[PDB]
Amino acid sequence: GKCRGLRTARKLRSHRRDQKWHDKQYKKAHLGTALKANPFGGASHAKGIVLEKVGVEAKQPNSAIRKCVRV
Amino acid sequence: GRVRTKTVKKAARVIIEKYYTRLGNDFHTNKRVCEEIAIIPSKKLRNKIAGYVTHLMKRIQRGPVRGISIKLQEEERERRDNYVPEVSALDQEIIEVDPDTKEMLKLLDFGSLSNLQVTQPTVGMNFKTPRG
Amino acid sequence: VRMNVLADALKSINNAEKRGKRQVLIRPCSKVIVRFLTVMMKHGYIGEFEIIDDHRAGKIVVNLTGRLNKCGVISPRFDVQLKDLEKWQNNLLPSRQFGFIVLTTSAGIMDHEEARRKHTGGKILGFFF
Amino acid sequence: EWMPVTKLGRLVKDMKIKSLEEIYLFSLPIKESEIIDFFLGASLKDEVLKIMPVQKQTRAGQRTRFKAFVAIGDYNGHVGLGVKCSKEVATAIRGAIILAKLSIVPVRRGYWGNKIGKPHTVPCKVTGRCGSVLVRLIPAPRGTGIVSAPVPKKLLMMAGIDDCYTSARGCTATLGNFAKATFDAISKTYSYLTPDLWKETVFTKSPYQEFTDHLVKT
Amino acid sequence: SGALDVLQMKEEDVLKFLAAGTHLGGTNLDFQMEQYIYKRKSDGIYIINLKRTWEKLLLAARAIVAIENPADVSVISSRNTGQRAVLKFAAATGATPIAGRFTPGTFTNQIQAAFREPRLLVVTDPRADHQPLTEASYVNLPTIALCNTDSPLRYVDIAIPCNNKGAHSVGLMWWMLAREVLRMRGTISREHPWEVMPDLYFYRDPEEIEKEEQAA
Amino acid sequence: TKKRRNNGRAKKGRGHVQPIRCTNCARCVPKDKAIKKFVIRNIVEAAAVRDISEASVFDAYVLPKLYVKLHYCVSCAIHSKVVRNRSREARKDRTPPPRFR
Amino acid sequence: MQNDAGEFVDLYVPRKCSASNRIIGAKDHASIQMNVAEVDKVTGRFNGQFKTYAICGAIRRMGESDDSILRLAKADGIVSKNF
Amino acid sequence: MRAKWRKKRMRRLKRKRRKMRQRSK
RNA sequence: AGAUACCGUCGUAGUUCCGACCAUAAACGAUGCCGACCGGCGAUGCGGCGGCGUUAUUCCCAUGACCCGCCGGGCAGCUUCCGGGAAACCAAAGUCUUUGGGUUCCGGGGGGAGUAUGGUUGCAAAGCUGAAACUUAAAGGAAUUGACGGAAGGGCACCACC
RNA sequence: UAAAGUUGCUGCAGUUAAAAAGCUCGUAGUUGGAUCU
Ligand SMILES: [Mg+2]
Ligand SMILES: [Mg+2]
Ligand SMILES: [Mg+2]
Ligand SMILES: [Mg+2]
Ligand SMILES: [Mg+2]
Ligand SMILES: [Mg+2]
Ligand SMILES: [Mg+2]
Ligand SMILES: [Mg+2]
Ligand SMILES: [Mg+2]
Ligand SMILES: [Mg+2]
Ligand SMILES: [Mg+2]
Ligand SMILES: [Mg+2]
Ligand SMILES: [Mg+2]
Ligand SMILES: [Mg+2]
Ligand SMILES: [Mg+2]
Ligand SMILES: [Mg+2]
Ligand SMILES: [Mg+2]
Ligand SMILES: [Mg+2]
Ligand SMILES: [Mg+2]
Ligand SMILES: [Mg+2]
Ligand SMILES: [Mg+2]
Ligand SMILES: [Mg+2]
Ligand SMILES: [Mg+2]
Ligand SMILES: [Mg+2]
Ligand SMILES: [Mg+2]
Ligand SMILES: [Mg+2]
Ligand SMILES: [Mg+2]
Ligand SMILES: [Zn+2]
Repeated sequence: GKCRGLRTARKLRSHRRDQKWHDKQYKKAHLGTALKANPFGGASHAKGIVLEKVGVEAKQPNSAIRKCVRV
Repeated sequence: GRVRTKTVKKAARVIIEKYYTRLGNDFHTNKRVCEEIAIIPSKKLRNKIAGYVTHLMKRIQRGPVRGISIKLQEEERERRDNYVPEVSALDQEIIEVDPDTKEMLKLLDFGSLSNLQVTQPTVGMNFKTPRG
Repeated sequence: VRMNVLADALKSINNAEKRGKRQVLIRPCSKVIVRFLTVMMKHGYIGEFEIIDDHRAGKIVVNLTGRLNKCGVISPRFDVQLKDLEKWQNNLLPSRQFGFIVLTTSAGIMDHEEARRKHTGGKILGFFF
Repeated sequence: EWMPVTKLGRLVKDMKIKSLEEIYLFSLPIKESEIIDFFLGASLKDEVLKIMPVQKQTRAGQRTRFKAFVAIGDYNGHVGLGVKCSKEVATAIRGAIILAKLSIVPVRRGYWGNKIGKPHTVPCKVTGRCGSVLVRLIPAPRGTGIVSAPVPKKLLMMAGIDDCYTSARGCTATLGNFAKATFDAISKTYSYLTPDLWKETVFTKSPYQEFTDHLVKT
Repeated sequence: SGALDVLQMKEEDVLKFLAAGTHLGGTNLDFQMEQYIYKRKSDGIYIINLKRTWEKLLLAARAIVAIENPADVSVISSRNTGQRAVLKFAAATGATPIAGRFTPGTFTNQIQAAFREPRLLVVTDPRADHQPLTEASYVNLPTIALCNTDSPLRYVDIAIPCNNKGAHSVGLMWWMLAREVLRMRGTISREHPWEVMPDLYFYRDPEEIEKEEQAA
Repeated sequence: TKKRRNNGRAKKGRGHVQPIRCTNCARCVPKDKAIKKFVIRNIVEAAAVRDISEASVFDAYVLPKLYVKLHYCVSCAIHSKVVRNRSREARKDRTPPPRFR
Repeated sequence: MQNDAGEFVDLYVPRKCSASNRIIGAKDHASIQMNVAEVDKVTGRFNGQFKTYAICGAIRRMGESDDSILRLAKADGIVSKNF
Repeated sequence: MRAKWRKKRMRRLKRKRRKMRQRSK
């Protein structure tokens, strides 16, 4: 079980600090790889130049052609 | 097969319960009584019911049956069940007891009984089935 | 090894109370245990108890009345100020009409209400209700 | 017309029992639905909580039945819950109503602080379990209201509780278990030994023993 | 018996117990049937304390008498050895007898033909009449049992430590219980022996019936 | 989902048990797990008994018996029908079948 | 139980088990309310007075109702002291 | 694919890489 | 059909011993250790204690072999509405919303992946530590009713056979 | 940020759903039986 001593504050805090890294969202927010890989770089919006128009096929079981743009 | 369906058996049992006095061991008299007392809209069904009533009456005459019980039969069984011997089987001039039983009686200040006779206990203590 | 004697005694008392027993044997004895039992008895939860005195640490036989729902211990013994008592009362007690938190203060071993009356803090030992 | 088939029903019909608390005192099981109608009467209101289709796989195909959850109460200290599964919805609802009013328990109400006026909250913290669902009821100050999910709130209101705090753990998406856990938690209020119930109990004549001569006649 | 001299056990009752063998138990002992035992002799047979048996019988009689309507007491026997004793007890006292098979749902299924609501239950063997015992827990029914050295005591309130194996012992126990109930009611007197002998409650054993039929 | 409490073998309070060889297929199987069968039979069959008793030079000469210890793995025991599958409640019963008449 | 004004505010007062002091609930169908008759010390007939005991179903399931009833009767003097 | 054979395939691929991806290179 | 397999004949490392490496297994009770409390029953192994009676040491104690009990550790078994749990089941997997005896390791939806890279150990095979980009709305546990089985046992039929 | 008792000190889990090191020793750390008015 967990240690319940009166002088175990360092152990508890260190263990929690180390086990927070096994949370997907905490590690994603605090590691920096996701921010580097994000094309917007953390911005809510961005401006671009339309390279072309494309059509993406909808995944099954739906059938359609979604109109998109490469920018 | 000649197994009787539950309709015939139920009707026969009810008829024997209600009219035990009027019935007997004759199939034809039984089938004449059945049409008198019961309403059977078929001749073959009446014959089957009468033929089962005769068999059941013979079985009753042989002895008690697991199913129906007649009021007269119940009253006669009461008389057979009030059988009483002239003397009590519990009355014995000598009753054999073990020394431990005598000690238990003595602890209840009943060690002065004259009917008691102390018997020698068994020398060997072997009362278990041999494991194997 | 055994490191808390009050915890073992309270666990034994609670287990015997759940089973409907009339008497409980708790060993080893301790004056902290005697104070806790006296505090419980003053409120009518257990009843009279007898200390059997062998030449090593003693034993206690406690009579039960069936009025005890839960008696427990808090480990470690946390320092409780007089302004933080209400939080422990909310966390540990079932209602505000009954139940007691047991504290060891500089005046002695008592309940939380008696410590409020005497205006003193201390260390929490356990609770019962 | 009502023709009782049990001794308790005959006693209730012949006006030998004053209140349902007499039956609750002796923990006598209730087997006839007409007793509750006789005592609680018009104060009872019911509400359908869920209609759930269940299916049994057969050789030709699935066979479907419908299960109704019905909660009932008089908003003045009594509450009951019933579950009934049938082929048709209406039959299941009628059966659920009957089964809910059959299993009606009283509710004990207490105070949070100063004991002034009528009781408004639960006497203490009470816990109920059903499946993986755990429900905890905590006393609340007057005027707080019921702080809970929609499903337990209906049962708490029908019981007559005005103020209460609620905690819940487990898969509460199972509506049946969620309702049964809080029903058990509510039922546990009269089973808790508080210090004000420490007085020795004075026994009284049981209705079976008290009215035996009248029962012999009928 | 609250130490009253009138309720004390007499010598003739002790002789009847010794003749019937009610003091002889089994080789196995139940851990909750140990306060009524006296001592285990050789061959593994346990001996029952007859004074405690008398005390339990008197307590059961007091419990039975307290019921106003005699028909509210049900006496049940499943084994053949106890059926005649139960029938005679019901005839002499006014209780309701159930001899033979007990139909499940008798106390719970209210739409059956044999549905009943007894106020007290008396059984001959907890291990053989377990079905009526289990249904007692559903309808708040106190139970009285004739237990042995090895017998479970779940749902049993008043246990009478007798020998429930032999026919003579069972018949004697039922006869004495009926006698005590009648004497407490104020029907027969304690000054003279009861008119009926305890052999009317014994099992017939149709082998004995055949032997007696050909006696003359 | 455990199927048996004893894991289908008789190993208690020890780590390893030496393996033996199946009589039928020569598979390696732990000794405690294997199905054992002790066969005591007659060398000569029923008809051979009467045929031989007349041709013997001795009087009331008792024919010798054959004693064999057979070990089977689970697959061979099931296939040879010396062991069969049972109901979930009947698996617990470990009394040998009533071969004694 | 009662408010500050002293008025009692409860639907009913449940009875407690005589053996274990536990509360017997409204849905406890294994509980027993048994009566034991009192006899006259001179004649031994039914006095008309009785003593009432109540046992909860938890004790009965434990098979401890026999001993509890025996002790209750001994305490009340119904059973002889030299039992 | 059985996990044992998948592990064996991964090990063989790693050995092939190690032979091709020489430390000298 | 095809066998580079299952089957059969041979047969190399190996299988055996000594000295150096390797440290991995469904290395499993898939269940960390220490301590307290909480129901019954019958066996079993070791030690000790008590007690009628059979046997051997030709006599005697005494000591071995049996028999009936008690105590303490140990491997287990049966039963129970002690209580738990999603259940299967568990006298521990209990004494948990009535949540705190001490302490170590360790998990955070499914894949990518125990992979890449760095470090370290090894002669090698490999061992230890150990990601991310990206992708996905489920994957999975226990139990229930059906349908199937080149699974077991019964039953019936001249649209089956004899 | 709460919802998240899905980072659990209050307050989570580790037989089968993710999980207890193959086993033992052992320093630091944590914890430690009664008794003195
Ligand atoms: Mg992902
Ligand atoms: Mg579509
Ligand atoms: Mg959900
Ligand atoms: Mg499987
Ligand atoms: Mg070992
Ligand atoms: Mg191994
Ligand atoms: Mg095997
Ligand atoms: Mg490993
Ligand atoms: Mg293993
Ligand atoms: Mg492992
Ligand atoms: Mg042992
Ligand atoms: Mg050993
Ligand atoms: Mg020994
Ligand atoms: Mg916890
Ligand atoms: Mg993951
Ligand atoms: Mg979709
Ligand atoms: Mg054909
Ligand atoms: Mg042909
Ligand atoms: Mg958040
Ligand atoms: Mg929160
Ligand atoms: Mg998350
Ligand atoms: Mg909390
Ligand atoms: Mg979790
Ligand atoms: Mg796993
Ligand atoms: Mg391990
Ligand atoms: Mg150290
Ligand atoms: Mg200290
Ligand atoms: Zn094989």
